[PDB]
Amino acid sequence: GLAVELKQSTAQAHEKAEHSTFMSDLLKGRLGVAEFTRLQEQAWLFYTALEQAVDAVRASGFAESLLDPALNRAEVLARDLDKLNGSSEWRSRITASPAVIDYVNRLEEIRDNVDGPALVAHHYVRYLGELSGGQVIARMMQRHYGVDPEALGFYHFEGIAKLKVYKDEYREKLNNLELSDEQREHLLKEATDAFVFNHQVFADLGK
Ligand code: HEM
Ligand code: NA
Repeated sequence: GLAVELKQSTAQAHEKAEHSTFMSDLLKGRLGVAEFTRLQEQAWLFYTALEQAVDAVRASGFAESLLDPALNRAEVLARDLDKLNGSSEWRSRITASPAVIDYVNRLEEIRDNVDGPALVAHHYVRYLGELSGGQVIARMMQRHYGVDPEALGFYHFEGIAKLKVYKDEYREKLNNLELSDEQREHLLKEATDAFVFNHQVFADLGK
């Protein structure tokens, strides 16, 4: 089933992602709110690009049940960032890192070419990752740095009653998505590429 193959084909990359210098330092309480904020600003840029690609691919009729609009993060993130930065000025001030530029370019390609299987891979990497682990990151931002949970709405999914039931449903949706052999190989390749993009974002953030 595709869910298991996605997990297994990216397991090594997931492990590298848990041990990136920036993300490891952040979660162990060795950085600070400033660094968490920089993370969230870059995330806002790529979630914005991701959600345009989602919208396009959903509109095309591909993977519609998987592409649940309750997952959308960009607007919630912007409200977090308003709280973290003290105003809405950051929107006009932030600049994409080179890795974020590259990720945003790929997401815009996926959007404009309506690359459904690519989009689903990036959807899995982002949303199932935040569904799974985002609770932990949020708890640690609060515990290590005193971030108010009002600035942690990104890690809370309001439209989702029960996360464990949700993740099971999501995996089952992956398992039922009708794909040609070539579309499936592309989806799996793209999931690897999504982690590499993520790894380069964290790399830039630690530099
Ligand atoms: C930032 C880059 C990360 C990405 C893109 C990401 C992505 C993912 C994905 C896609 C899954 C689902 C695996 C599956 O069941 O198919 C997952 C699970 C998980 N993630 Fe990550 N992850 C990242 C970082 C982290 C970090 C730093 C931690 C440690 C706090 C973490 C903790 C976990 C744990 C414990 C699970 C197991 C399932 C669960 O907790 O419900 N992740 N992640
Ligand atoms: Na291209």
